[PDB]
Amino acid sequence: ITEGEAKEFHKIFTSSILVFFGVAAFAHLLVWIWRPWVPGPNGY
Amino acid sequence: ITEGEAKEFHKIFTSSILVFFGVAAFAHLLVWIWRPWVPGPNGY
Amino acid sequence: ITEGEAKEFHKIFTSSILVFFGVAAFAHLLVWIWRPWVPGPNGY
Amino acid sequence: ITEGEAKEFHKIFTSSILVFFGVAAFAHLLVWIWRPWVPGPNGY
Amino acid sequence: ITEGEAKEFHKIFTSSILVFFGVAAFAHLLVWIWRPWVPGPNGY
Amino acid sequence: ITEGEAKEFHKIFTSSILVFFGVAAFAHLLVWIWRPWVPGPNGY
Amino acid sequence: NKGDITGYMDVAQVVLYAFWIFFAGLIIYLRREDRREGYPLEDAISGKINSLQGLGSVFSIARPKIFKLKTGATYAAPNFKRDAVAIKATRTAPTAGAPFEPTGNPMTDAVGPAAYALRDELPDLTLGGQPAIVPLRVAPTFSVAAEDTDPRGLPVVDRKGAVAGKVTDLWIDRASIAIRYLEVELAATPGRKVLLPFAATRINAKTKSKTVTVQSILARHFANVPTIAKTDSITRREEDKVMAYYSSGYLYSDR
Amino acid sequence: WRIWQLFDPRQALVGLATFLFVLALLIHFILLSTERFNWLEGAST
Amino acid sequence: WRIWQLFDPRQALVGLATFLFVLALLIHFILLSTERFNWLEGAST
Amino acid sequence: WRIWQLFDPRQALVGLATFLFVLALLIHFILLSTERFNWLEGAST
Amino acid sequence: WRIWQLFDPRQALVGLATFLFVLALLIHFILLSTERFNWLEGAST
Amino acid sequence: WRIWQLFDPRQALVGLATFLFVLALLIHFILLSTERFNWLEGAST
Amino acid sequence: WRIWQLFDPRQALVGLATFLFVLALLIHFILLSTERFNWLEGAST
Amino acid sequence: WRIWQLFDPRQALVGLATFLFVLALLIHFILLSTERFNWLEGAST
Amino acid sequence: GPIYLGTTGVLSLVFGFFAIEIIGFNLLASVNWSPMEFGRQFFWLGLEPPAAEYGLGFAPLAEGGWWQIAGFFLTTSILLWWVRMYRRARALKMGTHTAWAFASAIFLFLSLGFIRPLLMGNFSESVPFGIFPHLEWTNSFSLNYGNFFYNPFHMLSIAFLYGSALLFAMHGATILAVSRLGGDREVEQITDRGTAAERAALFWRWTMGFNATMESIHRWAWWFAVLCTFTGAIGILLTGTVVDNWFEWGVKHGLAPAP
Amino acid sequence: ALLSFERKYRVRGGTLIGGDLFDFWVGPFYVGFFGVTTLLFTVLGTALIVWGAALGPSWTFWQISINPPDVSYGLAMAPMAKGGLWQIITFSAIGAFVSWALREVEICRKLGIGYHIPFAFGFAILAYVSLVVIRPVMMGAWGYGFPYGFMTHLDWVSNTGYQYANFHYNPAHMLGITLFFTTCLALALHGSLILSAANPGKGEVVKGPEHENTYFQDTIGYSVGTLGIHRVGLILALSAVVWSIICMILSGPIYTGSWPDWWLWWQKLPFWNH
Ligand code: 07D
Ligand code: 07D
Ligand code: 07D
Ligand code: 07D
Ligand SMILES: CC[C@H]1c2cc3[nH]c4c(c3C)C(=O)[C@H](C(=O)OC)c4c3nc(cc4[nH]c(cc(n2)[C@@H]1C)c(C(C)=O)c4C)[C@@H](C)[C@@H]3CCC(=O)OC/C=C(\C)CCC[C@H](C)CCC[C@H](C)CCCC(C)C
Ligand SMILES: CC[C@H]1c2cc3[nH]c4c(c3C)C(=O)[C@H](C(=O)OC)c4c3nc(cc4[nH]c(cc(n2)[C@@H]1C)c(C(C)=O)c4C)[C@@H](C)[C@@H]3CCC(=O)OC/C=C(\C)CCC[C@H](C)CCC[C@H](C)CCCC(C)C
Ligand SMILES: COC1=C(OC)C(=O)C(C/C=C(\C)CC/C=C(\C)CC/C=C(\C)CC/C=C(\C)CC/C=C(\C)CC/C=C(\C)CC/C=C(\C)CC/C=C(\C)CC/C=C(\C)CCC=C(C)C)=C(C)C1=O
Ligand SMILES: COC1=C(OC)C(=O)C(C/C=C(\C)CC/C=C(\C)CC/C=C(\C)CC/C=C(\C)CC/C=C(\C)CC/C=C(\C)CC/C=C(\C)CC/C=C(\C)CC/C=C(\C)CCC=C(C)C)=C(C)C1=O
Ligand SMILES: COC(C)(C)C/C=C/C(C)=C/C=C/C(C)=C/C=C/C(C)=C/C=C/C=C(C)/C=C/C=C(C)/C=C/C=C(C)/C=C/CC(C)(C)OC
Ligand SMILES: COC(C)(C)C/C=C/C(C)=C/C=C/C(C)=C/C=C/C(C)=C/C=C\C=C(C)\C=C\C=C(C)\C=C\C=C(C)\C=C\CC(C)(C)OC
Ligand SMILES: [Fe+3]
Repeated sequence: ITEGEAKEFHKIFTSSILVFFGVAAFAHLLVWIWRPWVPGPNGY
Repeated sequence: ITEGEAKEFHKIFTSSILVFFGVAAFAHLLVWIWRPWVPGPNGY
Repeated sequence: ITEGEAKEFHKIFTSSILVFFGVAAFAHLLVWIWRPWVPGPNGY
Repeated sequence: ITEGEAKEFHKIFTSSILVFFGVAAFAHLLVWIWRPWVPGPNGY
Repeated sequence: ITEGEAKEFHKIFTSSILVFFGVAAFAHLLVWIWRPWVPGPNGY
Repeated sequence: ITEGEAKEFHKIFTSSILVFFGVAAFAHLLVWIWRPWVPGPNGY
Repeated sequence: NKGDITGYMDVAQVVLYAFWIFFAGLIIYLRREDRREGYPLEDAISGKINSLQGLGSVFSIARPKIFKLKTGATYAAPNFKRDAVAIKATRTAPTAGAPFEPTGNPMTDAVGPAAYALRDELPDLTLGGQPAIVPLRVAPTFSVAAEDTDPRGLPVVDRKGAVAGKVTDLWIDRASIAIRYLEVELAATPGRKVLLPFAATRINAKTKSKTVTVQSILARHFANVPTIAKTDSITRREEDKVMAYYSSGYLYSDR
Repeated sequence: WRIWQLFDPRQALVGLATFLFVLALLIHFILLSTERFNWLEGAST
Repeated sequence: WRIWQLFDPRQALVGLATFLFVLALLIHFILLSTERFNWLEGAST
Repeated sequence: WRIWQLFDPRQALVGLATFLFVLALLIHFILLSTERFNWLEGAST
Repeated sequence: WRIWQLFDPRQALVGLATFLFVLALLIHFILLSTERFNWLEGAST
Repeated sequence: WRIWQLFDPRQALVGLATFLFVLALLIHFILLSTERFNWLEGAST
Repeated sequence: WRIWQLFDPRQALVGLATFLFVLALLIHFILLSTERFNWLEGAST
Repeated sequence: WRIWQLFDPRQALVGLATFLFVLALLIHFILLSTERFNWLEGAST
Repeated sequence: GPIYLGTTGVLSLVFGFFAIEIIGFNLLASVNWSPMEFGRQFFWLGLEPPAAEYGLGFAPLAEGGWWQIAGFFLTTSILLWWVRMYRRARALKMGTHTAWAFASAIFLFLSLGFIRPLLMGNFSESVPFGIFPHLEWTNSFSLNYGNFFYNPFHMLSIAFLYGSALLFAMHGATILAVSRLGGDREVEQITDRGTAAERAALFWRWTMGFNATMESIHRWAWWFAVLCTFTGAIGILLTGTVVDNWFEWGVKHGLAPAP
Repeated sequence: ALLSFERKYRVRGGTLIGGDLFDFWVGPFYVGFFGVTTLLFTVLGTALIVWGAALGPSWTFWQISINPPDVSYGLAMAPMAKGGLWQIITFSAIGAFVSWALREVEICRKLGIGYHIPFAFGFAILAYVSLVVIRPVMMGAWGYGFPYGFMTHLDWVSNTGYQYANFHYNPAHMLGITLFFTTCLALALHGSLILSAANPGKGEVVKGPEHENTYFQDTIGYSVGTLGIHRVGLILALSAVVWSIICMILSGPIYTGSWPDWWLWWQKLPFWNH
């Protein structure tokens, strides 16, 4: 694998990773509004 | 293996995956109309 | 095999898939008129 | 093994499959006359 | 297998299969006379 | 294994392990606010 | 009184004792078959046929069986062909159980791990009668799998890092498909080629050369590897000699 | 009609016969299992 | 006779006879395993 | 239209037919399992 | 578009089809197992 | 960017995708096992 | 600060990530095994 | 410092890491077994 | 690959395929044709043999008749496979040792399935077709007939099974040890004894006092493997027919103190 | 007495420890320092087993039994009349097995062959140790080791396997059974093929690797090879022993419940849980 190939893989790979993390964060936010998963002192 | 053919493959792959995702979204909308899958705090 | 044979193969494949899907749709229509498969709120 | 033999095969195969399907249809007609297999609303 | 050998084998095969089917049909007729195997509305 | 490329590893490896440890420390701090794991004389 | 034969004997016990008798006979037969090679036992010192045996010596050694080979020759087992009593070693003690000490170079004298059996001076033959083990030059049809690394052209190194030579050919087996020997061109005395067993050579993986490491012997021992008469076939005796010389490295390499 | 140049005639016919017989035997076994269509037992309807 | 140019007569006959014998044996066993059609242990109709 | 250059038409058709047959058999078995859609037994609605 | 030069579009497509079919079958079996979403055996909502 | 110099980008993509899918499947099955987060047969909070 | 001459970088990075992942999975399962730190079930302090 | 020529400076590090990690795991599991030092459950003195 | 079936292979395959189809169809019908329930209970599904009241005759299809048909077809398929492996060895101008070693396993299979039920008069205690059903048949057989641990032929079968494992662990290890001397060419070593065979025999002699040859070790292995199933079949046949309680037999014959 | 080819192999050297002192043969047996230790431990253990038999109630060989100390003793060494004899015999047997393996290593060194044979015997030693040392140690008492008796160890096997309702349902025990049956089947096949090639019938010529491969290809569809079969057999036997060790480690140290009840997870899977 050449240097330019590695750099291209890198930039579009982090470009695809940012979208993946954004989608995961949005889904987890929706799940949190649905039902939070961190119990309180007394519990749920 | 060749750039132009792979590019047109991406074109037809997008044209197919968009249709697939649209069909899946329509089916999921119909299923949500039938019976939603997110219970409330009191349940279903 | 060859390109013209591929033309013919695509033609016959489209015709056969059309007849297959038409028969499937007609069978599903008959089954739906016999007994539908989407339950109501209380059941069937 | 040749296309000229393929003509004759396809002819004989069409004749044989037609005979097979005709026999199957006649047997199915006899079985349906004896006892139908599609139940009414209140079972059989 | 020569053409003549195939034709003669086909002739012998047809004669033998016709004799076999005739014997089977006679046996089935005898068995049906003894005890039929298709139940009526009220069973046997 | 060249010394220069090995040093470049060492540098980026150190940066990445520092990021990993910072994230782990943040998570452990959040869990500590949530529910500490060190009991007192009377327990939890 | 279901299975009772007598007051105490019963059918299960009778069948068990019948099996015991049969198993004793079977052990006798299996030992008979075991004694088809190397027997009768010889005296440790004199070499005369003498051993401590009982009344079962009549049944101990079976009549020689004949193996018919596709080449027309026959091999008898037991063949009663003993090795020479005198060997190039001397016992450390006059006792029968004392070990032997090599007089000179054990690797060349072929004693201990360097010893080999006097097999037939004939190469192994395939179903078609052609020699089984030949170099890849004589067998153009065979080839090494593309997923594997061709040992040809790879340096041959020992356990101490000394380079012994380079692989110039591979010796294959046509009967059972496998690589049997590696033809190595020695660095010292250029033009001299020695055979190298494949089973005693491991590939060193990621060394950027995949050096074919030989843990058996050192680099200086490659010059004394036994030679072969023919350049395209190897006899069974020469095969054994080469494998025996290589197998003795673990014991006589540092001596 | 040129299907037999694609698929070997002998293997095609043999596999078709095996598959058809397997399907027929399975359907007959199912009919024997059911009560209404068990012609050998002959339950009333 | 066209069929016998593709299928070898020996193999075809050997396979057909085996299949027919196995089928006949299975059918006879099935009949023997029924109350109505068991001829060796005949009961009333 | 370019699928028959990319994929082998001889293997693709066999695989598709096997997949469709397996899916149809599975769905029919599930229907036989269900009480409402068991056409052979015919439970009342 | 670059994907298809490194990943063969003959193996990627087959893997995608098999994985998607397996996932769809798994989800459908889960839905059949569950009581609320079992459409073949309709229970109360 | 040198991570792709050390590791094959194709193999890295395949392994990362497989690991992510297996982890997602495991977490989904764990949630289904739990009573609170079982979104199919949902129970009251 | 030159460990990477001794150990192969690829094997080191494919052996240190697996170790960390397995340790994280083990610690998460251990936390699930305790009443206090089980965030899925949920209990009092 | 000559012990690093005596022993492989790679196998030595690997064996030492594997020994220290296993010792740490054993001690931590022993502490988890003990009631006084079980930080997860957290029993009172 | 290049599998030679022949007429005997075709027969055996047809018979075994019919038996497999019958067993699978019965298993699937037991769960009312549910693929989901079939996957759920696949281990627990089984095709039970007929009850004792039917004797050796044909039981009704829903009450063991399918089991009888499937068992007979499977037995015929296995016997035809034995004939096949006899005829292949004869065709290749080789010995029938493989066929005569398979004969011992066939003897045990028939003793479990057909011969012992023939002696006892009914198929009630035959082995059902199913993983957990046949494990439970094993457990219930041992429990009903005293303790199988106390069956001397079960003892011998276990001893020969352990001996088969021990002998293969010895033989494979020895051949790998002498693999650098051409030991894997076993028939070539038998025909012309080499240093590999010599060193293997000498190692075992210096270890445990006695040794075998490159052919006689395979004779040992063959006889151990055959005797395992042969002694086991003898024990199965003698269980219940002549000995109703193996623990009581052992108590009578000194294997255990009297309760 | 020597074989017809033993004198040239009976050479000096190859000892791991002891030097020339023990480099000698007594009859066919190679002695070695580890052989001297093997004789020491064998005589000690056999004499103590006979002593336990004398202390016992019967002289019947089947009913002779040396029992481990009671579970109440824990891991503490017990009095010789209350299981201490069993502990001494256990450790003497362990020493004898280790010395036998090291003697085999010395013989391998002397003959210049591989160590696969002592390596494989190490798995048998490991299984024995797991049964008498590792499992009782992780279980908390020496009383969980099997008694040294012809019948009482079988009674121990029965009781231990019925403590978990049904041992047939132990997942690793199923794999051990599968590999044990496969080892016997493969041994029968290998011996049969080698004997059929070496003895092709009266009046026939000895066959070779071609015929050996062709026979099993024609019959079952594939072959393994000349050395692949031995590697497969060794791996099968060792895997059977390893999975037996795993099932015994799982049964009681890790899992204490009913093995038949352990299988409910399969019926509780989400895609079938109805
Ligand atoms: C009401 C319930 C009822 C009822 C009382 C009753 C009776 C019986 N039925 Mg049935 N059946 C019922 C219903 C019903 N039934 C079928 C049919 C049939 C068929 C067709 C089989 C088939 O397709 O084979 C499909 C097979 C084909 C065409 C090929 C032949 C198969 C072979 C060679 C096997 C392959 C193996 C090899 C080794 C290859 C050889 C090698 C070489 C040549 C080189 C048929 C011969 C047959 C047999 C009987 C029997 C023995 C009984 C018994 C025991 O009572 N049944 C009819 C048909 O012809 O369908 C195409 C049809 O339509 C229909 C209906 C509705
Ligand atoms: C019931 C609701 C629920 C639930 C309790 C839960 C827990 C958490 N999920 Mg989520 N998640 C839930 C549902 C669910 N989830 C996802 C997945 C994924 C991915 C995405 C991949 C990725 O690269 O993420 C990107 C990864 C990142 C963002 C790594 C950053 C990690 C950090 C800064 C440290 C984490 C620790 C804390 C903040 C401690 C604070 C706790 C307290 C105060 C009490 C992934 C690793 C991940 C992380 C986590 C995290 C940090 C949490 C915490 C601590 O809340 N979750 C799975 C997936 O896509 O796998 C490929 C998937 O399918 C699936 C499902 C069903
Ligand atoms: C409560 C349970 C229990 C118990 C406590 C206990 C104890 C132990 N025992 Mg025992 N046993 C118990 C019961 C019990 N015991 C067995 C037998 C044995 C064997 C099997 C040998 C073999 O190779 O079988 C295996 C060989 C067979 C069964 C025959 C080979 C089969 C062939 C050729 C057929 C070919 C197949 C096809 C073409 C595929 C057809 C397809 C379909 C059906 C779908 C053996 C050596 C053995 C081992 C152990 C040990 C080591 C122990 C330990 C450590 O506890 N036991 C008996 C027998 O006679 O074995 C020959 C027998 O039948 C029987 C019973 C009921
Ligand atoms: C409820 C009763 C029950 C039950 C229903 C059931 C069923 C079956 N099970 Mg099981 N089993 C039950 C009980 C139970 N099960 C066993 C074990 C197993 C194994 C291990 C075999 C092995 O690898 O031995 C490995 C052997 C060892 C221990 C090797 C040690 C030997 C050494 C170092 C050498 C010693 C040398 C000398 C002393 C010197 C000699 C001197 C001279 C001759 C001069 C295994 C594969 C196996 C066989 C079967 C089968 C085939 C069946 C059938 C037919 O159903 N079972 C476990 C074990 O020992 O695991 C290591 C164990 O303890 C235990 C229990 C409690
Ligand atoms: C010495 C005792 C050991 C032993 C030995 C042994 N077993 C043996 C042999 C030997 C020596 C063989 O030679 C023989 C063999 O071939 O081994 C590879 C065998 C064998 N023992 C086997 C297994 C086996 N061995 C076992 C154990 C043992 N056998 C003992 C440990 C065990 C157990 C329970 O432990 C099992 C399960 C088989 C693998 C094999 C015998 C194969 C056999 O008999 O097959 C019969 C044929 C069939 C079932 C046909 C199946 C057909 C399929 C449905 C395919 C489709 C065909 C086609 C489509 C049909 C036509 C359709 C049309 C009619 C529509
Ligand atoms: C690991 C794979 C298989 C295996 C392999 C294996 N065994 C081996 C070897 C190998 C490769 C040898 O090289 C070695 C050998 O030389 O065999 C001839 C051996 C051997 N394994 C043996 C037996 C054996 N192997 C067994 C099993 C197995 N070993 C596995 C199945 C079994 C069982 C139960 O299945 C037994 C009984 C011997 C033939 C031999 C061990 C020789 C030895 O240890 O010699 C030194 C010891 C003595 C001469 C006697 C010691 C006596 C003690 C002082 C008392 C021990 C008492 C004991 C604890 C209880 C006795 C009562 C029992 C009834 C419970
Ligand atoms: C390539 O094909 C291969 C072959 O090859 C061609 C083969 O062959 C084989 C091998 C396989 C076979 C031969 C088939 C048979 C094998 C089996 C069926 C496996 C089962 C094996 C057995 C049942 C046999 C078990 C017998 C054993 C374990 C031997 C027992 C030995 C001893 C107890 C003593 C060991 C010897 C020692 C330590 C020294 C010698 C001891 C004496 C002679 C007696 C005592 C001596 C004295 C008193 C004097 C010296 C005393 C001293 C030094 C002081 C000691 C002080 C005390 C008093 C204690 C294989 C595998 C192979 O694949
Ligand atoms: C000198 O050296 C010698 C050779 O060399 C020259 C040799 O060669 C051999 C011969 C030895 C071998 C070829 C292998 C030996 C190794 C073993 C025994 C362990 C491995 C076990 C197996 C793979 C079993 C092999 C047994 C077979 C193939 C018997 C063939 C029987 C039939 C064709 C009859 C019909 C088949 C039936 C009914 C089942 C047969 C059993 C299997 C095919 C395996 C079981 C499979 C299932 C039931 C479900 C799994 C389905 C599969 C595998 C397909 C889907 C894919 C999956 C992965 C699930 C020897 C002995 C030898 O001495
Ligand atoms: C060579 O390159 C060329 C020139 C050809 C250019 C071409 C480039 C192309 C086409 C590139 C393609 C790029 C793509 C499609 C990239 C996609 C990247 C993605 C989606 C990356 C995602 C990465 C995710 C990561 C790293 C996530 C890791 C998460 C971990 C390790 C989480 C662990 C969580 C644990 C252990 C939690 C456990 C909790 C429980 C309770 C489950 O434990 C028991
Ligand atoms: C395509 O279709 C598929 C392949 C999907 C169908 C699926 C098939 C499946 C899943 C098949 C296998 C299922 C299972 C789980 C099989 C497991 C079988 C096991 C483990 C069996 C174990 C032991 C059984 C034994 C030992 C039984 C032996 C029985 C014998 C020998 C019976 C003989 C009976 C005779 C000779 C009967 C005589 C009486 C006659 C018929 C002569 O007169 C009354
Ligand atoms: Fe020999």
